[PDB]
Amino acid sequence: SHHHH
Amino acid sequence: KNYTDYFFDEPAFDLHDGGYVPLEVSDAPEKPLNVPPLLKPDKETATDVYYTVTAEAGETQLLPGAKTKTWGYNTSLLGQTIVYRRGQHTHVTLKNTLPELTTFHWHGANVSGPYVDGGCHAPVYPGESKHIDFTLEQPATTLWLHAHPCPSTAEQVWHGLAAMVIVKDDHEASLPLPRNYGVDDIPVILQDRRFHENNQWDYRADYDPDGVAGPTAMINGTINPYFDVTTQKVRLRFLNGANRREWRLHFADDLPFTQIGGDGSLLPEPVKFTHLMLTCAERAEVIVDFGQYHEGDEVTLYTDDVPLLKFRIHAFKPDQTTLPDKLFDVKAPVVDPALPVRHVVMQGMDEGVAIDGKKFAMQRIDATQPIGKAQYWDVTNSNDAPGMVHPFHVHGTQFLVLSRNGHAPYPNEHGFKDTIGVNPGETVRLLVRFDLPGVYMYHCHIIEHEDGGMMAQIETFDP
Amino acid sequence: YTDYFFDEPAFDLHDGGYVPLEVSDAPEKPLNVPPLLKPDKETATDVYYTVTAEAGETQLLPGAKTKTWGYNTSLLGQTIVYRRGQHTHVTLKNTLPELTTFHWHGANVSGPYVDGGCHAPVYPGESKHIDFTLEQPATTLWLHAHPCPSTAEQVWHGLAAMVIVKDDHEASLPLPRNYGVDDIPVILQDRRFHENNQWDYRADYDPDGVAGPTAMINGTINPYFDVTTQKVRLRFLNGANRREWRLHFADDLPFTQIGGDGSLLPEPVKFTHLMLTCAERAEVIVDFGQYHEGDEVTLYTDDVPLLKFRIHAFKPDQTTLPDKLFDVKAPVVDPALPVRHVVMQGMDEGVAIDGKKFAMQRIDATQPIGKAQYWDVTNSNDAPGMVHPFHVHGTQFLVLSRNGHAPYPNEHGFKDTIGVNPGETVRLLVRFDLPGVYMYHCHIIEHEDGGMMAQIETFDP
Ligand SMILES: [Cu+2]
Ligand SMILES: [Cu+2]
Ligand SMILES: [Cu+2]
Ligand SMILES: [Cu+2]
Ligand SMILES: [Cu+2]
Ligand SMILES: [Cu+2]
Ligand SMILES: [Cu+2]
Ligand SMILES: [Cu+2]
Repeated sequence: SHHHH
Repeated sequence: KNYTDYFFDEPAFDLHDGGYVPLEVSDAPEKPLNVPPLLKPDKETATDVYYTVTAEAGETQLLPGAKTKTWGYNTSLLGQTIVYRRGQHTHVTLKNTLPELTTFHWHGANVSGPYVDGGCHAPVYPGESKHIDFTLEQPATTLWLHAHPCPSTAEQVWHGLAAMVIVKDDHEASLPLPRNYGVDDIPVILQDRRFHENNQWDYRADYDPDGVAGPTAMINGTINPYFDVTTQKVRLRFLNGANRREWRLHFADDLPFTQIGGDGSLLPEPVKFTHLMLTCAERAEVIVDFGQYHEGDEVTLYTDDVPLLKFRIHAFKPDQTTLPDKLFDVKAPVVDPALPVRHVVMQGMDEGVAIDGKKFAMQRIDATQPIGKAQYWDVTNSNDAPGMVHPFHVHGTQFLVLSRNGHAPYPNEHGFKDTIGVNPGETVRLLVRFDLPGVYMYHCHIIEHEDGGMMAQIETFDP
Repeated sequence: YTDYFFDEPAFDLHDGGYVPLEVSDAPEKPLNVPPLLKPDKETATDVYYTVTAEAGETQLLPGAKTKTWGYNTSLLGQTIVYRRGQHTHVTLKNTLPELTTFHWHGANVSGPYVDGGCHAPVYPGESKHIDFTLEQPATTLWLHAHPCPSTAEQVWHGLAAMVIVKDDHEASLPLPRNYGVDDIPVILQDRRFHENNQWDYRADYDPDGVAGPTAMINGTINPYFDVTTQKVRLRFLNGANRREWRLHFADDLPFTQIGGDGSLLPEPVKFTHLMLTCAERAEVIVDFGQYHEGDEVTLYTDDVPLLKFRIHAFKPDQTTLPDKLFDVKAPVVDPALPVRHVVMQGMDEGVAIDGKKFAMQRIDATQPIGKAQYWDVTNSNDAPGMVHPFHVHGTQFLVLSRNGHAPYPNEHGFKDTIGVNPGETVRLLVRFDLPGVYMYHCHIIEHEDGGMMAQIETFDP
C-alpha cells in the first residue's frame, strides 16, 4: 500500500 | 503521518537537487548477488597474517552483451573481502598492475599516516610493490579499502576500486550474531553507475562537480541481485560506496531490522529500524529476521521507491536466539581541558567547495593535534538556502558523536564512527582522539567534493 | 648538415611499439595560425594578461567536432608575447572541469608557484595571480599544463600555447618578424582519432610514450601555408607526447637555424635535415628565393608530408644574416661545487631518475642560487634504447660536451631541454637565478607521469 517520498 | 521516517533533514535530501539523477530499474535478468570471496592469506599464524592486495584491470559481465571494463582488487571488479584481527600483526604487499598510479586507503583503520593510511601522500606507481605493517587496536567493525589519489579518488572508485574489510575481535565473537560469511552474513556494498554504449562506464562523460550519480543501482557489482536465504536471521553489512547518492533503505512491507554496528564499532545497544538512511562511506550492520515468511516468498529491499535487492526465502531452522540489551561498552575518553574547541567549517557546493575558507593543498598542513589527547571538534555545514548533507570523514581516528545542534545524536550514532552526515546549517560536536602520529586527511566524502578540494590535513605529533 | 645529429639506432622508429605517421584523407586547408593574445592593459613597464584554460569543440575533421581543451580558445592557445624587463602580471583562470597547472616551459621564474609546476594547482572555477619580470634573452618558450599526474592527458586534450619573448637585441636583427605572415608557429604534434572524431588518451595509453598516426600542426590536419615573402621564419615546437620529428623539405631545400630553446644561436647554422625531441624548439629561416608563383614545397618528417608551402609572388629580399647573432656569456663554474650526476634509467613502467620514481614531497637535490654547476646527465639504458629529452625547470643551461665531444652544431646557445642518446653522458652548465623548487625530468610526457622525474631546491647562501 505504501510508496516512498 | 507526513514525517520522513529517516533521521536526516528531508529538505536537504539528495533528491531535492537540481541535477538529481533518479534510479531506474534495469531490464537485466535477475541473478545471484555476487558475494566477494574472502581473500586467502599468503600465510597466517596467531600473531602474524600476510596478504597480497593487487589493484588490477579487467572485464566484468554486468549487463547482457559486452563485458564492462572495470578495476578491482585481486578480482576484476571491487575486491575480495579482507579479514583483519585486533592485536594480530598484519603484513600487506600492495601491488599495482593498473596502467595508472593509485593509492591503498584503509578507510576507518587506526594506522600511521601518511604511508600506511594510504592517503594522498602514498602513491603506488604502475608495476610497483609497497610493503606495509600494522597492528589494529580498535574494536570489531566493517571497514573498507578504496583508492585515494588526490585527485582523482572519484574516477578510481568509479572504475571499481573498493573492497570490504572485516575487523574481528574476541568480544564480537562472543555475541549471538549471524557470522557465516556468504550464507547468513553478507556485504551489501551499495553503488550506482551509468552504463553507456557497449555497457561501458565513462566517468568524465558523467562528471558533475556536485557529485556523480548514475541511474543503475549496483550491489556488490551485481545488477538486479537476489540472495537465497537459508536461515531465519541474516546479517547485512551495508556500505555506502557511492560517489554521492544517499540510500534510504527499507523493505517493501516495512519489515523491521536491527542495527548492531556502525562505522567503527558495534552499537552500545541494538536499535530497531523500519527505514534507514546512509550517506557516503557510512556503514551500518543490521540483522533481519525472516521468521514471518515461507519457502517461495521473495522479499525486496528498496531505496525510496526503487527495488534494490531481493531475498528469496527457503526452508530454515527456527532461530529462537535473542540479542542482549547491551552489545558493547563504549568507553569515552575525557576531554583534555587544556585543548580548545576546534572549529571545522564545510562551505560551498559545486565548484566553490572548501574547508575553513580554502581548497586542499597537497603541501599545506591545516591543523595540528597531540596524539593520545582527545579534543572536541565542532563541524559545521554552513550552506543552507537550499543545502545538502555532507558526510564528514577523518583519517586515523574513530570518533564519538556528542551532539547535533546542541541536541542528542541520532539513535544509531552512540558508537564509534569515522563518517558523519552534517545537515545544512548544522554543527555537530565530535570527540576526536588520534592514537598514532602521522598526516591525516579530513574531508567531505561526497567524492567529487573531495577531488574538488573540500579537504584539509592534520599533522599529529608526540608532545 | 645533411643527416640527423642523434644516434640512428636509437630513433623512435626502432621501438617495438612504434606508430608510423599516415597521411590523413581529410581535406587540405589553411594552416591555423594562433592569434596573438591581446593584453588587458599595457604600458611600457607593465603588461596585464588573462589566460583561461577552457574546454570546447574544434572542427578538425568533417562531421563531429573534436572535444578539445585550450587557453583562450578551444584547442592549443593564443600566442603570448612577453618582453625582457617588462613587469608581467597574469591572471590564471581555470574553466576546465578538472584541476590544472600553468607551466611556463623555459621561463626563468620563481618556483614552485610561478613556475606553475606540480605544486601550483588551480581548481575548476578558481582564479590565480602571478607576477614576474623576465630577465633572459629573446626566444620561443611555451605554456602547457603540468599536474603530476597527468601532464600527458592534459597536453593531449590540447593545453599547449606558444610564448614569444622579445628583447632589444633580437629586434635589431634582420629577421622575418611579421607574426602570421612571414613568421609562424609550427607546433608539431600527433593524435589518434576515434569514433566521432574524438580523442581517447587512456585508450591509446602506452607507458613508454603515446603517439597517434595523424600529424597535427597548430591544431590543423593536412595544412598548407601561403608564402607571400621570400624569407620565412618557422618557430618549430615539438609538442608531441613522444614522437621525434625529422624535418626536411623536398629538393633538400636548405634552411638556417637562428634560435634554440633559450636564446638565439651564437651563430647561424645551415641545415638540410633537422631532428627535434620532445619540448625542443628550433627557429629557422627558409629562403624561397629560387621558386616562382604557383610552385609548391612540402615539409616532411621522415617520408611523411606535413606542411605544404604554396609560393605566391614576393618582393625580393636577400638581406643576409650576420656571422654572429648573439653573444653567449658563459658563467664561470663555481669550483667550490662538485660535479652533479643525474642518471636517467629504465623504460616503460621501470622509468626512474637516480634509483627512484618521483615523489611530490621529497626533495631530491639542492643547489645555491647565482652559482653555476656542472650537471653530468647520463642515459643509462643499454642495448636498443631511446633518446630521452632531459629538461630542467627554472633555468636555461649551456651544453658543454657529449661523451667528451663537442655538442651538436645547434647546441651552443641557451637550452632547457636536451636529448640524451642511449649510453651517453652530456655535460651541462646549470645556474638558477631564483629560489624555489624546480623539477627535472624526461620530457617524454608518459615517462614524466611514469615517475621519471625528481625535484631540486634552490636557496640563497
Ligand atoms: Cu573513504
Ligand atoms: Cu578515509
Ligand atoms: Cu560535500
Ligand atoms: Cu580520505
Ligand atoms: Cu614542458
Ligand atoms: Cu618545464
Ligand atoms: Cu624518458
Ligand atoms: Cu616539467
